[PDB]
Amino acid sequence: TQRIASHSHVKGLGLDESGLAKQAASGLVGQENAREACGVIVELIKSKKMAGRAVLLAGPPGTGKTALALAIAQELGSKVPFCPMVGSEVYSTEIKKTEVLMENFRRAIGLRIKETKEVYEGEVTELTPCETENPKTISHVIIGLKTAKGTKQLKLDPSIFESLQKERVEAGDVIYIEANSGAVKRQGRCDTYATEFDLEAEEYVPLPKGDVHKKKEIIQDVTLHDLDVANARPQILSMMGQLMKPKKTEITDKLRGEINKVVNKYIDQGIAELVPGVLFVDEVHMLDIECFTYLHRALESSIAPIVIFASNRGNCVIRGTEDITSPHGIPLDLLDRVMIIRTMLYTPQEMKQIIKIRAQTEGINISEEALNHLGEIGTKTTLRYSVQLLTPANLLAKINGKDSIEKEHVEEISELFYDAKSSAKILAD
Amino acid sequence: TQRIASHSHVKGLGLDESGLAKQAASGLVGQENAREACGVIVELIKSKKMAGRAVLLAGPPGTGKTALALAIAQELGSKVPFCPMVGSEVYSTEIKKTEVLMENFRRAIGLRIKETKEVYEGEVTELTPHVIIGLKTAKGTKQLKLDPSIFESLQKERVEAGDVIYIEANSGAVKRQGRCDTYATEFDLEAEEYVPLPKGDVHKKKEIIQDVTLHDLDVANARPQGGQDILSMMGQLMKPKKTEITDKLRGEINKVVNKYIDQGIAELVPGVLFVDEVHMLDIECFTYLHRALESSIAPIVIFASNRGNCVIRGTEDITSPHGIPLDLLDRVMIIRTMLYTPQEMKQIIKIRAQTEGINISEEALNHLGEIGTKTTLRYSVQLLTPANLLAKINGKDSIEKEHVEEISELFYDAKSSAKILA
Amino acid sequence: SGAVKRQGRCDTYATEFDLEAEEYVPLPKGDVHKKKEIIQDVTLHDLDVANARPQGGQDILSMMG
Amino acid sequence: DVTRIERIGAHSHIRGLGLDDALEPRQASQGMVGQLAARRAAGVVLEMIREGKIAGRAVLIAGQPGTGKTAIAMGMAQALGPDTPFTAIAGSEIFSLEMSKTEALTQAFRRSIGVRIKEETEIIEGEVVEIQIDRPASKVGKLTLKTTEMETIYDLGTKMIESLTKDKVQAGDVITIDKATGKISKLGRSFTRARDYDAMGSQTKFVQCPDGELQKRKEVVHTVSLHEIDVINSRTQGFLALFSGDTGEIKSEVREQINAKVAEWREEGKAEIIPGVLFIDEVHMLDIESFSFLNRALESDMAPVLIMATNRGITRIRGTSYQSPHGIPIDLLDRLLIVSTTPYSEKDTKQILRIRCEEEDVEMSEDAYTVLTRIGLETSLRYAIQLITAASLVCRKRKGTEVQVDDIKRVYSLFLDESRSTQYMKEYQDAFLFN
Amino acid sequence: DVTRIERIGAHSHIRGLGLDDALEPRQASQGMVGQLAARRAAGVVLEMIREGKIAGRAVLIAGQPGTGKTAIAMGMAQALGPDTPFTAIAGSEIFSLEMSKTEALTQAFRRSIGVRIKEETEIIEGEVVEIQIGKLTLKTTEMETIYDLGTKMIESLTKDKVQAGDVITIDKATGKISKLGRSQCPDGELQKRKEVVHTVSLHEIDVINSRTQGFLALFSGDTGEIKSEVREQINAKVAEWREEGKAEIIPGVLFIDEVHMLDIESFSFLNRALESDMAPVLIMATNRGITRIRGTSYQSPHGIPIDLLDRLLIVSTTPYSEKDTKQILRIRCEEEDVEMSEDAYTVLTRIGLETSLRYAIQLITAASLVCRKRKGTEVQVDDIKRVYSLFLDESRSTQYMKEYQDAFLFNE
Amino acid sequence: SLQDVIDRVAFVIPPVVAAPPSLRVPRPPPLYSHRMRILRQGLREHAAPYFQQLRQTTAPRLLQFPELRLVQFDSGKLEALAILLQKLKSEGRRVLILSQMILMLDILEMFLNFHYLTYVRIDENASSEQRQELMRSFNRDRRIFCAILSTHSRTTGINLVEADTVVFYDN
Ligand SMILES: Nc1ncnc2c1ncn2[C@@H]1O[C@H](COP(=O)(O)OP(=O)(O)O)[C@@H](O)[C@H]1O
Ligand SMILES: Nc1ncnc2c1ncn2[C@@H]1O[C@H](COP(=O)(O)OP(=O)(O)O)[C@@H](O)[C@H]1O
Ligand SMILES: Nc1ncnc2c1ncn2[C@@H]1O[C@H](COP(=O)(O)OP(=O)(O)O)[C@@H](O)[C@H]1O
Ligand SMILES: Nc1ncnc2c1ncn2[C@@H]1O[C@H](COP(=O)(O)OP(=O)(O)O)[C@@H](O)[C@H]1O
Ligand SMILES: [Mg+2]
Ligand SMILES: [Mg+2]
Ligand SMILES: [Mg+2]
Ligand SMILES: [Mg+2]
Repeated sequence: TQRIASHSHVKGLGLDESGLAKQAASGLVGQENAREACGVIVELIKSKKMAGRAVLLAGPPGTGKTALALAIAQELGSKVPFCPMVGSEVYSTEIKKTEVLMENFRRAIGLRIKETKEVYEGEVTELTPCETENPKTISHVIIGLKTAKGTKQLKLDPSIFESLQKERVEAGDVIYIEANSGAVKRQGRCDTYATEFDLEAEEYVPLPKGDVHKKKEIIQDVTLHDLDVANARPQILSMMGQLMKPKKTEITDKLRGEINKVVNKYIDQGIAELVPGVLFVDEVHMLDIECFTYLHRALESSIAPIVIFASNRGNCVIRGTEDITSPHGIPLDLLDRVMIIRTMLYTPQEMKQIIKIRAQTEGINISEEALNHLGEIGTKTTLRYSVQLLTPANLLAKINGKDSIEKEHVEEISELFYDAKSSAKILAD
Repeated sequence: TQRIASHSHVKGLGLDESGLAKQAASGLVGQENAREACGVIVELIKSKKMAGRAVLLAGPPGTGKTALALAIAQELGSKVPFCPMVGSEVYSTEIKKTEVLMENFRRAIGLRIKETKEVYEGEVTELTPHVIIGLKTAKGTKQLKLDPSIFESLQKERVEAGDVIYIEANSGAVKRQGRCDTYATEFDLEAEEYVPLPKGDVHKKKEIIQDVTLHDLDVANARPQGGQDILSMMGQLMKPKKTEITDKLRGEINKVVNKYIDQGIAELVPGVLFVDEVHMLDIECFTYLHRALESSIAPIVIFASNRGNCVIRGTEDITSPHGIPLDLLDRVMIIRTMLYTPQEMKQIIKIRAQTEGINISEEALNHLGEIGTKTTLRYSVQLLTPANLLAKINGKDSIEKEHVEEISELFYDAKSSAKILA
Repeated sequence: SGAVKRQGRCDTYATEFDLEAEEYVPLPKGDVHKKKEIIQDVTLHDLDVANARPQGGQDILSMMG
Repeated sequence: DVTRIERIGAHSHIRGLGLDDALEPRQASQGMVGQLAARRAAGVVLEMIREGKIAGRAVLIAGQPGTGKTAIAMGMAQALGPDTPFTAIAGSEIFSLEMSKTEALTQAFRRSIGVRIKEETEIIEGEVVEIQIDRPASKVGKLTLKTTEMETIYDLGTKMIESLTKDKVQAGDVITIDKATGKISKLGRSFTRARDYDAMGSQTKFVQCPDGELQKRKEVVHTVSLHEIDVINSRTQGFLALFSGDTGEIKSEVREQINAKVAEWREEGKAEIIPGVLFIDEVHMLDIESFSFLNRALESDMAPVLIMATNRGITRIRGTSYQSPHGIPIDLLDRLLIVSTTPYSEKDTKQILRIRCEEEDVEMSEDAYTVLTRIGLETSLRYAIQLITAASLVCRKRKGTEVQVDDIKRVYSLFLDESRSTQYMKEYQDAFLFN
Repeated sequence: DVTRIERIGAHSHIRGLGLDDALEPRQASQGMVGQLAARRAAGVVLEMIREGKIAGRAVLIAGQPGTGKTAIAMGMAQALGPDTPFTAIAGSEIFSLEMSKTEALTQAFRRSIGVRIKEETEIIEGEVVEIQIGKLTLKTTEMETIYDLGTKMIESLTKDKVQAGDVITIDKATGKISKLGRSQCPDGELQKRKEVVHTVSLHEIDVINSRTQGFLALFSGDTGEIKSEVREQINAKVAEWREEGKAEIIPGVLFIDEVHMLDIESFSFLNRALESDMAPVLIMATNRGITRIRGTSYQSPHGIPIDLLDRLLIVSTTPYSEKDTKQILRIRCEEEDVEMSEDAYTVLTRIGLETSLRYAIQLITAASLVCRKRKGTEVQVDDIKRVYSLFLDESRSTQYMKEYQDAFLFNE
Repeated sequence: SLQDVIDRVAFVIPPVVAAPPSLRVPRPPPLYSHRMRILRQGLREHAAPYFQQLRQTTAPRLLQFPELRLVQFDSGKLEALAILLQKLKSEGRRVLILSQMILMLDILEMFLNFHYLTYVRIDENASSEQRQELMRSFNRDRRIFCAILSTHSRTTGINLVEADTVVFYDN
């Protein structure tokens, strides 16, 4: 949040109502065709109709592929689960690559649980049983509950007497009783009876506020992977499991099918609502042939999320193969299952716009001539390099007692720090 | 009826009294020389004199190597251990290749141990806390003093007075199997299951014969499950995993088994280890097999290979006649399996049809044989059940030539698919 | 450190019974209070492995360890 | 309406193989279009599976990419139903850090063989009309159940009293008691609790009163795969490993013991074998060791029907330097039948696009169908399928009702196929890494 | 006594090196035949082992396959006393998934050095006459005695129910009572002093002291990379026992058959491992000529780098002549109780010279079986021809594989 | 949720069971013995609240008894008797089963317990007073569904039988 990252200026796809990309909006400059296609992808995600649809962002380095993916994530909001991954992460030491992929697939399917609990809470004021003749016999147990709002008497079922003595509920004890089970739970002496001279901590609690009888709604957000992990290893066997290292496990399809069934039952019951989201796999060219093949089957599943791949490798040998070159380091079989969005190189003007937006986000005052000089540097070198010069030049200016970057500061910072190409030139010599 | 496997028709070797192979007997057809050689090998196994003798079945694919091995297994019988394995199974993720080979070598040595089982059974009367418990049966009642471990086992079973329990004092295992049928009428409805009182004596000794491999003893002593003590119980919680059993443990088991054989309370039955795809092993496994086969304990080992002059796995450019290095080919006897003539193929196809419950006409059989002259024998056989399904669908109870033709048009062979690809 | 070690029974009581499963150790020769300056050589790696995992703990997790 | 876990996938339109009684495929039935020879072969293989008499029959579905191999497999799965197990794995799934490749292939084979157990149980089923439990402060009790046909009063043992107390059985509950073990299950309530009781905030629907005799001899069917039996018997806490997958290499002796007792259970009346299907998609990812294991594994009587798919031609077998058809050794190719799929025509492609539009609920014009069929023939079938969804979204954005040609041209221009993306990559190759 | 666990293997006929007191090898003695120079060298190495003064001596047995290198090693194991350890492993056995290669070689080295410890204990064995709880009365066939019981001894006798008439043995120092039946009563003295001598390898000490109940790892494996500090402390304690006289060191032999399977890392470890004062005598065997060292691209005279070859003496094994081959066949026939005619012996000797010695040894059993089938008593030429027809050698099998090369898989 | 289907499937017993090897020494060191003793004491003290759980989750399955289902399925007569008894019980009838063999009566006992039918057994080894007591109990207690009698038992001492159905298992 507070610290400024490379993408902290990306606030979303700068699209209008008609689906066209503005020239510069929401921190994004250019990439009109790619932002429009990302807009159609965002609509696809929000439609929730389709499963396993894949899109490949493809283009040169520094063309906004990751910025466009995080812009899609911003457009989708915080409700939609957006799981970033990099292809290097599949090479785990605890579990197989296909398990890492399936786990990240299930992380991108969200589930929202809605629980509505009815509770009668308050300070107990009386526990008088109601004696009667049987058609000593009791037919009801009257409990008086006091809250800051008022007092209520409950004609509870006589069977609650067992739980009252089990919980050791006494007059002046704060309790709560759930409507469904009718079991009492004790939560400490009311703080109105606590003195400053006695020492106890857990056994005192403030008088409940609000009405004695309450209807509470608890909403929890989980992923299908969260349920998978919870049901795979529930928390002396617990002692040994907690002493030993709790490694990741290759969760079986049986558990996933059972959990799918349970979630479908919840959705039928209305307790839960699905929020299918997006798995973003950057540097997908780091995946090996076995991972891409697994992804063939994974993207054909009716449960899969929408996946966003990114590659810049061009015609490169596929990892885990020998001499098998493919247009992006991805086998042609997977490329037939993905839509490709091309990203294009920026013009000097777009580079200047991005530099200005970055300076704004970093809180840096940049002069017009300094901005022009840094843009012209960025038309050489790279965009990333020119952006990276912003804050060291601001610091150099602050040292010299200047509140704004002057061209001389850009010149000096360029003379201190070199780009990849200048270093390659020095190495060649 | 049981499901029909690829080698279901094979019932034996079909050798006459003079050890010569009949042309068509016991499911096997042709391969007379190789059947006779497997005959001599079966006799060697039955002789129980030689340890570690190895034989290699080498020949083209589909020429009966696995069928011959299973015919040997059938001729030996169920008494003689037979451990079928694949070379690719040695690449365990838990234990080293040599441990897998050694464990398979030890699996193929059997041991029939006669063990005296003493069992106390009855209905419990008293459970006085060492414990003096009482058991009652159809004969009478006895009072018995038992170790506190047996009492803890009873508590684990939650035995209460009036329950029928079975106590194997040899293994210290107690099985509560019900409450006595006398109490079965006391309540109109109870959660327990009632069982009759035992009819025999309270304390009974029965002599039983147990068939175990040496590997069973090895694994039992390596990861003990009988400690019934605090440290052993805490160990049993640990995730089970194959362990690299040491030579010390195997030597101790050897000494114990020798003592058993000397006492006469055990008999040792050397069996066979069969490694189907020996060319899947690597040079490390072959180097270990050199020492392993020279041991005085090793079983008779049978190898199969269909490779030509191919590269030995785990080497760079070393080629050998079957993928097995020349140093191991010197230690084995080689049996050659020859290609089947069309008449032998027709006989094998008829046998497979008769094993699968399929009726086939002479013209259909001849067409299937012709199909087998091209393609392969396995393919021609594999067309039987699809063609019989199409026959049943077409309302015929026998495969005709038209059904064979239709199935051959629906399903392509390896050569036809290669031609299509090329 | 206040550590106490019972190093057997005194040999003066070796004749208190004809058959006991006890280890008799002779009475110490010097004074009751013994002083000795000592040196021990350890490596830093020994300290590293001593502090790598708890040892000597009476808690059940330490016993399992 | 509501968003279920299962959404519209790449094969959601496949409902089966679309065959008649004579296994002659229809042109367009059960979501299948074309592939007449391949679908007829799949029908014959499905009959071979359903007969279950032959073990270890392997069929390989070989064809060009996008010709319907996985579609045919999913059709076979749909026409097989849930009763018969159908385990589908990617070939890359067997490469595990928890177990060897051969152990993984064994578990995949044993997962594809169901064991249908049967047992008879004594079940009491009735409405609680009165329950009395008296305890000191041994327990004594009396329970009366009704079932419209009779009303019987039971004298309760201590264990049954404990179970009834634990379940909190009250009058007006329709309960089930398993006389074999005393497990108590509540089916539902028959009428409300007393209105005079506070809390108890529920008005749940009341199930109808049971009928017939209180105690019935009920036969129950439980189906478990061989892998579940193996994992349960592998260790004391084996059942937990059925979900976590923390199964090491299960000892072969345990597997032999299970195979023997299962054979006894099928010689007796206790269980019935339901042999199913293992589908190894993209089988060319298997290495030589896995194919060599598959050779021997299919010769087992407990082996299921193995279905395989691959688009590779004569290619190098993984882990070796040898080239073989389909990326499979000739020794395994000899043990299988190959089924070939053919590329589609204009009519078949148009029918597939129509079915996909119907399943995605996209109304599209006939001119749009023609241009999309031309695009699919030119580029690929999957590309046209994905343009269906993209064009639907673009049409809904403009508040249109039917996807027209303008939407297809728009989404074609927005989203590239492999060929146009490759051409643009070559046009800017210096910008990409390592040429 | 039928079908013992030990059966007739490849090296069962070898009972020793067959050498005189001058280490002159007899032409045929203790199962050995020929290899006179190599057997003399094996005897010199055996004397080195028996003396045990020098540490880290390495000997390599080199020769063609079948020239009796493993046979020489087995003979040296048999001639060497069973008290002295003789660890025999194959070179592929060090590639463990539970320990590093250097750790496996370390454990193998430490398994080949034994610590011999003698201690006395007092054992009471007799027949119980009367037990009072305490007092205990024991008697033999020659003497009777009454003992005054201690509290711990009373507890021991209470835990293990002992009554009059039982025959039990009691360890006086520990009170370990085991009942061996009820009453033959022991004859001699009731209380006896017994010395007991255990030989414990350094590896057994290391593993026993590695962890609580560490001795279980001596059986199941499960021994991780044992800490170097524990090994150093044990080496120092063992040296202290040797100085104090509480223990004696018994240096043994580690035999690595087909050592060429080791990699350059293992050989480099062996280079320094043989330089410790507790290093045993290392014996290796290899048929490789100049061939590539595993894990490197470098070729070496035996697949072993010249660093290690400089630390060892090489024993060469020659081919056998006709006479030696015939004598080996005779000894194998005697081992397997197979009677052959003289012409059959000549034919088998010709086959062994032409094709292989192991092939002839296998044909011995094959011909014996074929003779038993035909109700014969002595193996004839007809049986050798029959088994030669049924079973192929590598050369003939290769020639047939070339004849039908088109049918085999990956043939080149 | 698997418990019922777990217990129907847990059947493998190991072929061999053995206690761990015990390290035997003369003159065990006092320090080692004390360390092992305190280790075991601490483990037992900490396990005491969870001891039965450890016992149940570690104890191996050593015995394998034949299922009571097999008694009925091994004899066609027992199957037809099961069908007959079910039909007669639905009609509220009482059944007398006669057999000549004591072991057959024991098998009938196992069969009836498998069907949860209440029964009384009267063999020839029951004294005349016991025979009269058992028959009087059967007549008095209308809940007893079956009475199994040996044909070799002196039935001539039983005058009144309140049962309407007799089944001869064997001749
Ligand atoms: N069109 C754009 N508008 C605004 N900022 C951009 C644009 N393209 C890239 N950036 C920013 O410049 C940097 C480029 O990095 P990134 O988008 O990750 O490129 P790549 O495509 O190589 O992953 C990031 O900080 C990104 O936020
Ligand atoms: N001589 C034979 N007689 C009858 N059936 C045979 C014969 N040889 C092989 N078969 C059968 O033909 C099929 C080929 O298997 P097989 O030849 O044993 O494989 P391989 O020998 O290559 O391992 C199997 O079903 C086998 O049972
Ligand atoms: N005959 C057919 N009928 C209906 N849909 C098909 C057919 N063939 C292919 N498809 C669909 O077209 C796409 C092609 O992918 P797929 O069937 O997996 O091809 P392959 O497995 O051969 O690569 C899938 O969405 C598939 O469902
Ligand atoms: N000098 C010998 N005397 C007796 N038997 C021998 C002799 N040399 C070799 N043998 C026997 O011949 C066979 C092959 O010899 P072996 O030592 O295994 O050769 P390698 O050196 O290849 O291991 C074995 O059975 C062995 O016992
Ligand atoms: Mg990026
Ligand atoms: Mg084979
Ligand atoms: Mg596919
Ligand atoms: Mg050798």
